[PDB]
Amino acid sequence: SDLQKLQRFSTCDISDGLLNVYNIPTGGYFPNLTAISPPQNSSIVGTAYTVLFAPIDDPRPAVNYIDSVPPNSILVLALEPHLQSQFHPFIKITQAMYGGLMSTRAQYLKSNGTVVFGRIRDVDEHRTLNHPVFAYGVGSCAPKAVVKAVGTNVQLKILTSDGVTQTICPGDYIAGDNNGIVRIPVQETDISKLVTYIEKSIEVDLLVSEDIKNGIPAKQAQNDRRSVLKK
Amino acid sequence: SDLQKLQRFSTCDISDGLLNVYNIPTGGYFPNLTAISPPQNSSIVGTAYTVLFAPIDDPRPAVNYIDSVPPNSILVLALEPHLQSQFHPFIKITQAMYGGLMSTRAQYLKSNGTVVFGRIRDVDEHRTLNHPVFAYGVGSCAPKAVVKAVGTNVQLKILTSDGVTQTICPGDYIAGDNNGIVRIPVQETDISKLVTYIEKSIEVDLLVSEDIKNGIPAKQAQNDRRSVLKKY
Amino acid sequence: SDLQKLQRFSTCDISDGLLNVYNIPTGGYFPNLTAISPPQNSSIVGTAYTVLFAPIDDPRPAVNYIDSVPPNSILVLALEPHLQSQFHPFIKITQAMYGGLMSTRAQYLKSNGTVVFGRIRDVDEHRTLNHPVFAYGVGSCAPKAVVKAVGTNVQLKILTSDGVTQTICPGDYIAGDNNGIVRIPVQETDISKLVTYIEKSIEVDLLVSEDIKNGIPAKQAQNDRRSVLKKY
Repeated sequence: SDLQKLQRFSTCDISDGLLNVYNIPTGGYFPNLTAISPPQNSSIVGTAYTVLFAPIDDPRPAVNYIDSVPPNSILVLALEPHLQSQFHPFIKITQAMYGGLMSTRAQYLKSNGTVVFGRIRDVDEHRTLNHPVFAYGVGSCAPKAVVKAVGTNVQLKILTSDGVTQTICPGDYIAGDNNGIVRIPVQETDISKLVTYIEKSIEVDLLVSEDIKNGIPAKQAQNDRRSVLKK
Repeated sequence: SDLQKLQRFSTCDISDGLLNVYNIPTGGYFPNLTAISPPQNSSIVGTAYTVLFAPIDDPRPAVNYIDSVPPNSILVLALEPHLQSQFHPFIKITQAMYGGLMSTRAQYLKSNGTVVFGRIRDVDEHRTLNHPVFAYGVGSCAPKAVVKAVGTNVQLKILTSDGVTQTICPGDYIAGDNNGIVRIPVQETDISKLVTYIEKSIEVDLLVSEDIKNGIPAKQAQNDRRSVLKKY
Repeated sequence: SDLQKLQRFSTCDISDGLLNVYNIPTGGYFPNLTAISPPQNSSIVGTAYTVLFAPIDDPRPAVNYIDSVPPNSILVLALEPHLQSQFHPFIKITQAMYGGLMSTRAQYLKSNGTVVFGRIRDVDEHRTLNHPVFAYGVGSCAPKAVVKAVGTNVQLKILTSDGVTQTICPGDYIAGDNNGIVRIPVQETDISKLVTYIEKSIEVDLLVSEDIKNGIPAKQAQNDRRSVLKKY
């Protein structure tokens, strides 16, 4: 399946596909997330189940997002953009928006992992569960007094640290590894074409590496990769 | 003692008490500190022994804070607010304010750990000593060209990344773990009431965890188990 | 050799020399770099082989920097200052500027490690190679759309988080460890004088550590043991 193929790729491989096939200059990268609870295996990949948090004074009612987390999803939480910043810590609240009971439930429902564009708490609990969680940072405090979830399966706008606000839609493919988080925009991407290119790119990259290990200069090795991938 | 009871709580549990018993919206959290030298147990707790630093040209004389660190303290160092920032690295100097010899002495004096709202140096020495140290970051250089300690057991004002300045008073309880640092204001707190609440809240959440692992939805479990907390 | 002598020192020991011998208030520290691919040994040292990156629209041609990395170098990459920031993430691009293939070639050439004033990609590849790399952060994306290398062995200017811009020249000595990165500016300092001082200072600080473990107050011990350093 789509997911299965993507699970074999690093986030770097996926960005090479997005950059070179779709001319996306950032390669679909969402920067400055840390794997607080790392995946056991190489990467996590899944379809985005998005959740939007707003100030508690917002007129929209609080929603229960966690109890409907889909199997094989990546659960993706974000704040209203006014509470985001272009500089670390990247959000303007000190409270966490997601803790260990949330990971417990998401794991029960067979989610592949969580990306929080904000803070998590109960660091050791996520790790003990072995539930993968990426976040900007950590907190000790529940969100009660400041924010609440107001939307699920909505578009998420993320103010990134290059000044550009990038978006994540429901059903987008999310991949995370030690290089961070990438998103494949499913509306706009022919997954077969992308996967085919990425597979070839991995083959060619491996040969650049082996060229170098065998004493061939990088310039020559990179030139030959370019020549191959051109076609 | 209450310190012994607090030692068994995570910082999240303590924040649950401060938020719910005292309506402290941030739950006493001081954000963005890293456990550069981590606790040997889960958490550290102690009474705040505060130390304020200022520019070297300030007329307040330099003080020797390290040699009077009390037993069972948490040693807490901060700069004046004008040297702090709401954005990482959270302070405007690159020099460290605290090194390996400092931990050696603080530990000798039986301090429970250090929190530096600034940079520390000699990372490997703190770690070899197993002396817990939380800080904003690290440096390589001593502070003497730029800042000095000018006060002990004074109020510390910490400009935090939500824009709000929070305070730490001498004798406040400070707790630290992998979630960061929380402070309990002791002048404004009935510690017994707070400890009792936190106990009950911990109990509730263990029960919720069990429920969720048994296939009960989180909302249902939380609403069922947490009802009892209102009367504490 | 100089590098062999420096290899025995922590970055803190080196900053002690730069601060005390040369009155360099920051001790040559370049702040906020993380050891994303940590050294196997305690520290890395080498002579700086510098690489400057600029926007792709810059009139200078892209260059091949990696195939000429010298043995025993530290490869140092930086952006033009206008692409830098005083706050994290310290650069204004999300793309990586250095990946796994570059460490592969640098390692082949016997470079001692890399410092990137920017983001690196292929985290696991550097680690698998056991090639030391310090950087501001990570990325997943190649730099093709945004920046290119435009010079080698040119001056680098680093806007640091205290607001001061500090420079790195080819042939400067670079040291890195868990405290971060320090640079010895060889055209402003005498290496033999610095090495001699540092060696003495390390001995002094050992004695202070042992004094503190004997119950001697730290500042007293410092003043006593460090008196010998005054003549230098």
